[PDB]
Amino acid sequence: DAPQQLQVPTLAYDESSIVLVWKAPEDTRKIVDYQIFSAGKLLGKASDNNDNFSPAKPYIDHFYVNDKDNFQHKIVMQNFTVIGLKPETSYQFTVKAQYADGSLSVASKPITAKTSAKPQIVNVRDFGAIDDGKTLNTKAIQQAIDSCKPGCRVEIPAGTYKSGALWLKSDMTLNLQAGAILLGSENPDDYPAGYRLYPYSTIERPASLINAIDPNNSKPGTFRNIRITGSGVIDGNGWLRAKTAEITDELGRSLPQYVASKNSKVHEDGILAKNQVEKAVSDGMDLKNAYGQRRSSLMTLRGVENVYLAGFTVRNPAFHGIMNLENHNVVANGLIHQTYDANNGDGIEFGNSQNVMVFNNFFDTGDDCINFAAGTGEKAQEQEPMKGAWLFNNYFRMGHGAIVTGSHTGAWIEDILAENNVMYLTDIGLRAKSTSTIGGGARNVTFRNNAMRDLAKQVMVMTLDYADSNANIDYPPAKIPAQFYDFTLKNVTVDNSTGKNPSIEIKGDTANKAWHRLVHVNNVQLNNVTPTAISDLRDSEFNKVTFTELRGDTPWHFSEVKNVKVDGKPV
Ligand SMILES: O=C(O)[C@H]1O[C@H](O[C@@H]2[C@H](O)[C@@H](O)[C@@H](O)O[C@@H]2C(=O)O)[C@H](O)[C@@H](O)[C@H]1O
Ligand code: NI
Ligand code: NI
Ligand code: NI
Ligand code: NI
Repeated sequence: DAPQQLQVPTLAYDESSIVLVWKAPEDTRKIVDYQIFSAGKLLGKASDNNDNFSPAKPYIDHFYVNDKDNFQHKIVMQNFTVIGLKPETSYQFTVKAQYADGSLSVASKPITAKTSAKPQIVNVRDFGAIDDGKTLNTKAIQQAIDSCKPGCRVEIPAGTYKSGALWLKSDMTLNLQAGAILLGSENPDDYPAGYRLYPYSTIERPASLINAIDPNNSKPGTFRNIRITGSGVIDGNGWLRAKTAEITDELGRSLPQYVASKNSKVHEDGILAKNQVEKAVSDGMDLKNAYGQRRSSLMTLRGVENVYLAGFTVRNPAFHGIMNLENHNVVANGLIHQTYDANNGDGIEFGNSQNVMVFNNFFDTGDDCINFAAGTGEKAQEQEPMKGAWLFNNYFRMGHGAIVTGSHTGAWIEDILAENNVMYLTDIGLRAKSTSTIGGGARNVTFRNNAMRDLAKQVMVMTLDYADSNANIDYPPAKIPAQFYDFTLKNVTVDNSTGKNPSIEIKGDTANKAWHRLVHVNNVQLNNVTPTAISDLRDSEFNKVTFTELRGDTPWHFSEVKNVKVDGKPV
């Protein structure tokens, strides 16, 4: 049976290279690889291609080095990067599944894809940007982006260029080259007023280091075709290093460690974050709000139609990492997030966005690795639901949760597929959080074909915390309350969870009609984890969930359930 949906991810192409992706099926037990052909001639194998181009892949391979007795689910590759092409040329492509026994499947349906024309190179050094400093390069870099024809590529060569908020525009690529560091200014003045998160958000936030923000409007299409690429670094300049400032990782590579702070300690821990909180407070804000709203995130792209992020490293954000607000057709390919343990420094936020994709990423983050947000309370539907996410071939290291949906569940989070990922040391695999006042919820979320080791807290959580009035709400409360339903956990193995809360933990408020429903759990193996705690669940089943070395006497703990089923045999 042929591979489905070979495709080029949005803007995932160049004058000399094209990126291909495709669907792997639910059951990959017999598929050990995929092979890629242009005009019926072999280009190579997905596995070996990923060894060359994916930053996640050496980590994914090493993950299995420990794995005797073959306990861990073996993921398959779903991407292949075709390089060494010529400008403006059409190429045809097919993909075949390769099986354990050496045989291939029938070829996929073909795709034709054309490279782009060689772009107008614009170098920021030609506008007076210089690696020192203290040359603040905001003006040079902005000058370079301003002087940009549609289809340009702005280059930031090797060197450390301090800069304040920059403002991107449609039909461009910003390329950070090997050895380039875009360093955030620590001056709160270089980040002028930026955006409000939601239409009903009352506190204005400053600009991020990199922006695509229309001063008036969030509507998808406000910008179009924005690309940020290259193996260079974006450094937010937010925080001091931790007591132990660098660790050696499991591949023996060096990881930066950023201090873990709070609102009352930012005066000690921050750099950009110190200065922005101090400025906000002298201007009249209390600390709580100054810390929560007034630190610059690393990147905020809003209203963009077609985004492509690739190759770059993220370090040291003053607030959040990468933010996508009201975007369509976003792709994140092979980013390296090194922001542990920057307070609220999540890897990528997806907010009221549609059709998004993250693959080949390395995540080591101060907060959630991938977060999905859809607004909060009654006013939420003024905006699109967060609809359509595909998260594959990533390596999650530390962070508050690999896949997080999201607490902000207002306009609905939906159609989310997380497959063929590896998690090592992450807090949680799948984290679904809301309250009854936020409303909305998450639905049609699939978490499958993932392998996980040494989770710090839990395998899956779905909490729903009913409030209500009990009036403490910053937005209008929700009339129709929040709910999680239609969640699938399938073909997932966890070895070790070193926390103490339940391995699988579902909690609503059934007293107050707040329950989760339609949870389908199939073929999961959990070694050395605590027992489950599942309350307020309906119409759900748990089949072939095997607990070995359980840290407790019995795996299954059920209160307040209706119509579930273990194996399937019932309560
Ligand atoms: O307010 C924001 O900018 C964010 O709110 C929600 O995240 C909260 C934290 O800022 C986040 O880093 C982590 O601690 O979780 C929090 C929560 O969910 O309550 C959204 O989930 C974020 O995407 C963002 O909008
Ligand atoms: Ni090792
Ligand atoms: Ni640093
Ligand atoms: Ni953290
Ligand atoms: Ni948190």
